[PDB]
Amino acid sequence: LTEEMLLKREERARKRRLQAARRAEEHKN
Amino acid sequence: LKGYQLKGMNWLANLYEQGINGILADEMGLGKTVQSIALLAHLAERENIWGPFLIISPASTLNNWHQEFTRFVPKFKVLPYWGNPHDRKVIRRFWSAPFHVVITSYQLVVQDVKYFQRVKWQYMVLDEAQALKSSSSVRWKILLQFQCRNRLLLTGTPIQNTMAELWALLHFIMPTLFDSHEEFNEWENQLSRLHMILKPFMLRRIKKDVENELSDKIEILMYCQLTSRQKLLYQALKNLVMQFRKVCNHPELFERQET
Amino acid sequence: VLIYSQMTRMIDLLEEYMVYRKHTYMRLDGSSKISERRDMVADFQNRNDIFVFLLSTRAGGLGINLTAADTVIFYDSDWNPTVDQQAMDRAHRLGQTKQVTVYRLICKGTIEERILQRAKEKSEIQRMVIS
Ligand SMILES: Nc1ncnc2c1ncn2[C@@H]1O[C@H](COP(=O)(O)OP(=O)(O)O)[C@@H](O)[C@H]1O
Ligand code: BEF
Repeated sequence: LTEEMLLKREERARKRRLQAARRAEEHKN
Repeated sequence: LKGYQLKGMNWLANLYEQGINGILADEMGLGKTVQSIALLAHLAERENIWGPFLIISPASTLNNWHQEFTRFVPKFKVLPYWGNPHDRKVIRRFWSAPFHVVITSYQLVVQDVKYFQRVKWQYMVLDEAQALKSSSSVRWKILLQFQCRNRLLLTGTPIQNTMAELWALLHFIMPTLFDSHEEFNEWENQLSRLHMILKPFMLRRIKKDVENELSDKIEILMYCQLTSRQKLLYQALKNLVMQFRKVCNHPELFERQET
Repeated sequence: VLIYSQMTRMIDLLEEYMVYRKHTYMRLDGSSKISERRDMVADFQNRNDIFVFLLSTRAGGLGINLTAADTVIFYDSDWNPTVDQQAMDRAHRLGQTKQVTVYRLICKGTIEERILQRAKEKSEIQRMVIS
């Protein structure tokens, strides 16, 4: 039952990492 | 690297091993950033590398510094902190560990000091510290309030100001060994003693040691005479300081010509 | 040539003139954003259309690595020395292999004379204090 919340947790984490990478590559110019 | 470069890196490593914190005063163009990058590279025991590197540089030097990291070593990762409240907040949330080095301006560090307080910092370098000369400023106190075992500087063209500057610099280098301003003032003889005191935890190169092929720049003065209108205004004036220098530099400021 | 000034009003008059005559006009003052700064600084290496560049001492001279230029012109004087020095070196660094020449447009001893005398005395002090 708690597996769905854990997987949602790491998919939120990777979405946040993608957003941070997008901000960085915007910042890289 | 370079000879002088490697020697300064070795000196910094020796000071770190001894736990001493000092400045790195060299002329502009000698490779301060390169020397700092080499010193960061020298850390291999996985002590400072594991933690972050707070590089508090001036705003203008954010991009060049950034590029210098993105090109000198393909290992160090940068996590810039300067921009719109949104982006900066997101970046702060990110590490809240690949946060190797951080780039931030002076004002951004003081304003957002609370964000930096909750994060532990392995190493801190505040480039271009020539601004940190007034201890009465909030910048000085905010920088002092950080809890970091080792402080390193790469500020160039040091001092040249009043003794206040010197007090601030030295008291920042170490809270101990320095108690009161007037005390420092009390401490040919004076100059020699000051040079002896500052000899161990300081370096210097100048331009002759490091410039092997650099044409000596030629400085030319050029007096310019004031015009008719300028003279009429200078006469009026004679018959403050800002207004004065303005009226001199050009009259349009006080009297844009009419139609 | 790299022109350095202090007053934004002055800079604006200079802009007006550089638009009257066609020498091109590229500036990066303190009011300019950091991204625009970084942009112009990327352009001014690996780009040659910009004939002249317009800076201010604190905003541009410190830490901008402008080796491309061969000459530096100081339109105005600074009370505290070691501030035109930053600019001077920023053009006279390691990549400036062409030439170095630093002019100094001052007045004929009107009020500038006191500033230049104070600057020379302070430079002599800072020169001998630790070297
Ligand atoms: N080993 C090196 N190889 C190539 N360029 C170097 C090297 N070391 C330093 N530089 C040059 O030094 C400049 C940066 O120096 P900088 O850190 O601004 O000097 P300062 O700290 O005295 O202002 C860069 O333009 C870079 O080309
Ligand atoms: F001269 Be360095 F870019 F501060």
